[PDB]
Amino acid sequence: MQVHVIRRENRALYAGLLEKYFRIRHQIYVVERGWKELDRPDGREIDQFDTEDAVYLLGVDNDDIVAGMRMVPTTSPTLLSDVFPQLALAGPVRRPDAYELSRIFVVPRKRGEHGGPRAEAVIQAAAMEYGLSIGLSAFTIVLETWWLPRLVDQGWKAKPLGLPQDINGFSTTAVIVDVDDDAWVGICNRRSVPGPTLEWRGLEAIRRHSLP
Ligand SMILES: CC(C)(COP(=O)(O)OP(=O)(O)OC[C@H]1O[C@@H](n2cnc3c(N)ncnc32)[C@H](O)[C@@H]1OP(=O)(O)O)[C@@H](O)C(=O)NCCC(=O)NCCS
Ligand SMILES: Nc1ncnc2c1ncn2[C@@H]1O[C@H](CSCC[C@H](NC(=O)/C=C/C2C=CC(O)C=C2)C(=O)O)[C@@H](O)[C@H]1O
Repeated sequence: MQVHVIRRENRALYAGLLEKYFRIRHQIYVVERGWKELDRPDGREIDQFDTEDAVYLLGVDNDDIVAGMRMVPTTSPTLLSDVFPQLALAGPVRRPDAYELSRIFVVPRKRGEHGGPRAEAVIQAAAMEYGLSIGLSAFTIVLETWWLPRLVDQGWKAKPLGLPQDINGFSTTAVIVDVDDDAWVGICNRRSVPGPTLEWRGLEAIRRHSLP
């Protein structure tokens, strides 16, 4: 899988893939998960946090989107700040060095064991790769509570920001995850991800830091 960084500065280069992306999200979230609340008239699954400040990581395999991740700066409106503030006791995280992760998916074809590293593992490793590249110290996540043992198992250190709550019938919690060398090297080692997978097409102006 090839993981493309898509952001404000190179969005123009990815118009076609982004069109396909918002459609895939309809299938994954509205159709498969049955999250009818996210349905929209034109059939795209796009919400209030799909803005120019968002960063997408899109995994592409044999011309198809097979995995995805959305990242929103915590200085911008987030799911935590604007939709689920009650999940963080002290208040929303609003830090220049923290991003909120959302809309993680792998298409059915790439779930579980196939070729080498699991797509699930590659997209999450790519998230940490991005964070380390731009010098983030944390990722926030509003997530279903079944993620918690998975985050432990892949080597991440996720601290809860509050108590779990039932949202839309299911237990949900907000966490803050450390972004550091161990977080990335950890998943890579535990999941057989061969280090860097990110593409930075048209992003030559953006400085990043050497990966460990
Ligand atoms: C979450 C996801 C990336 C996991 O992919 P994967 O780990 O490669 O493969 P699977 O889907 O088989 O999931 C493996 C395990 O994760 C857990 N899991 C995955 N989806 C789950 C759900 N909706 N509810 C509860 N547990 C779930 C289960 O323990 C599952 O094993 P089991 O079904 O044998 O019990 C994938 O299922 C997906 O893309 N789902 C739709 C998007 C989504 O729900 N994302 C979170 C909200 S943004
Ligand atoms: N705009 C939105 N308004 C209102 N509601 C919304 C909006 N959007 C989504 N909901 C709803 O949020 C609920 C709880 S789930 C919390 C949000 C969820 N993200 C993760 O799980 C991240 C995992 C994750 C990410 C990275 C990882 O590495 C591991 C797990 C998501 O992006 O949909 C669901 O019932 C949705 O219907």
